[PDB]
Amino acid sequence: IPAFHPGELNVYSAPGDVADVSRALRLTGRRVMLVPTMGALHEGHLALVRAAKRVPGSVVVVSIFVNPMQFGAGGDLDAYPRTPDDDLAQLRAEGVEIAFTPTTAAMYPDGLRTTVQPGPLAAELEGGPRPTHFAGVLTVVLKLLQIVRPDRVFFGEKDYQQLVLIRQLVADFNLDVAVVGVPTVREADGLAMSSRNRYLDPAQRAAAVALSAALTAAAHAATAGAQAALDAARAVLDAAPGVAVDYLELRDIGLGPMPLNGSGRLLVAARLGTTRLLDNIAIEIG
Amino acid sequence: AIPAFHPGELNVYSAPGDVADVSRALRLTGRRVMLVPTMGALHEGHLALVRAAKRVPGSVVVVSIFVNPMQAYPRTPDDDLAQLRAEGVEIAFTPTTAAMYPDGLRTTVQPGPLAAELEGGPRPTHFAGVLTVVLKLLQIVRPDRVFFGEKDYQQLVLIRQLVADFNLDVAVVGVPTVREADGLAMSSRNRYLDPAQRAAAVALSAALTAAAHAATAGAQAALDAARAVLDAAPGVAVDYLELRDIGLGPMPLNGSGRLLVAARLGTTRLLDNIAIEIG
Ligand SMILES: CC(C)(C)[C@@H](O)C(=O)NS(=O)(=O)OC[C@H]1O[C@@H](n2cnc3c(N)ncnc32)[C@H](O)[C@@H]1O
Ligand SMILES: CC(C)(C)[C@@H](O)C(=O)NS(=O)(=O)OC[C@H]1O[C@@H](n2cnc3c(N)ncnc32)[C@H](O)[C@@H]1O
Repeated sequence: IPAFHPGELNVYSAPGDVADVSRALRLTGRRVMLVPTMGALHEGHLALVRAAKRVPGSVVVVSIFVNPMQFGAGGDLDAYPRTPDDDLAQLRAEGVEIAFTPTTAAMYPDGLRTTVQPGPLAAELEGGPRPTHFAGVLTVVLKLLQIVRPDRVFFGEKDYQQLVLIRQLVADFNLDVAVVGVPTVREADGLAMSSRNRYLDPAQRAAAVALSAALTAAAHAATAGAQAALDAARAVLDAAPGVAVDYLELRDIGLGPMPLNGSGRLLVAARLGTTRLLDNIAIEIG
Repeated sequence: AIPAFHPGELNVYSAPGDVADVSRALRLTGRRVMLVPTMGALHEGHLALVRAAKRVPGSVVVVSIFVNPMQAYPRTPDDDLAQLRAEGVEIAFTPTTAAMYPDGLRTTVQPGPLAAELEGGPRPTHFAGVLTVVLKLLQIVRPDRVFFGEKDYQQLVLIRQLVADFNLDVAVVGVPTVREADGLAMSSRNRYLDPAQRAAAVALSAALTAAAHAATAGAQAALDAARAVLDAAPGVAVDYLELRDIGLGPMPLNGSGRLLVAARLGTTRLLDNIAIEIG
């Protein structure tokens, strides 16, 4: 056990350090909350932090780790935004007591050896062109969960497929953690907050409102049925200058091997220049 | 409410949630939870693991009995439970397949490359099944220590890889192989051997022990000694005979290693392995 000062941000890099502190905290009755991130923190991440913080007796651990395993080769890893100074400043301002900032060597001392193989969902949507991406995500989240052993772990609805996959991980491996989904944080015009939004120039930023406009239009059109919802979204995306749609799909809420009934999720991915944006929304049919 | 637990009696649980709750409750009361994963049909080899678990001060012993479809096998539940009662084991965990896999096979563990080697030759998905079910059992029971036999050495090493790679907070304890009077490693498969096969089967252990003593003369002497012993036996189809380092990487020039053999006698496949010190 190393030093933990309450009411202050404590930064630990060694997995053993945070594990020891987490264990000590949990044994004195504090409930440990985990918020996994890759840093470059914005208000969307802070929504998860605040959700963690309101759990009574909670101590909040925010992990910051840009996980190489979930990146495909081709510059994405090097290009991921890194603003560590701002990140830690934001955590202090939010009254977070623990930041976990491990090294790549500490997380992957043996390279890729034992890993998590996700179910068939990982091959679809985001995983279509990136068939190893979610194995990266599930592997690192499993490790983080084992290191920190939180009572609850927090994920954004922003990455809805990721959230679904984490619930599968938790169910399928009998993990003793509650997964808390947190609603998507949006800019004033509807644009879902993302560390990638910084790559939109003013014109592309203008056009990007089309993703959330399309989804919200769909959600209201859905009283008229699925075809109406999808065609409303398509019309909006089609009206938008320089938006190239990768996919627009309406699925059951579990995204799994079940047909759409009363409750669905509409998911979109689109490119604005080289920037790929995602958004999704709850859809109720009829 | 925590499920009923009767100290000093064998308490049997089939629901994962029940064993999980009892385990958590017990650890809070100052017990150290010991897990011994098995597939039932228990013999003295399995009981050696039980006895290792039992001697830890403060122990409560959890023996799981579960035939993992992912990795007909003998099934004697009444008899198994009686053996555990006779050993003073307080918890048996006996889940159904549906309880262990309520959503079928979905998220699984993918082992590292060692899983494709040795036993993974004939059964390239076997260790994925093993690591998946062991990970689940570890998360359900959350033991302080988990016990595995040196009998399945490759399994044991792979479980150490699992634990290190996923940052699992459990100590893995390897338990020495229990052997019949002539050296044959104990296994439920031994009873399938006919008299001539059973007599020939002694060559696996004889070959390994000969090798371990021949090892003062170096690695090649150790291997040649083992091959000679196996070559003296009729009807023993050697699948592999390999000297590796203790983590089953390539054998160093000197130091500690493991010699592993597998062979087929008729339709029965037998395994054995032994510690080797080179020079
Ligand atoms: C292995 C990790 C799970 C750490 C990685 O894959 C990851 O997603 N990293 S992340 O830094 O991009 O996001 C961290 C968490 O913040 C969530 N998040 C992001 N933007 C928003 C938003 N606008 N509103 C609500 N929630 C949001 C996101 O869904 C995720 O759960
Ligand atoms: C997923 C499981 C780990 C439950 C499964 O793969 C398995 O190995 N099941 S098992 O019933 O075949 O073995 C249970 C345990 O007993 C151990 N074992 C068996 N025979 C001996 C022996 N003769 N001497 C010492 N130890 C022995 C074996 O290595 C394993 O750790």
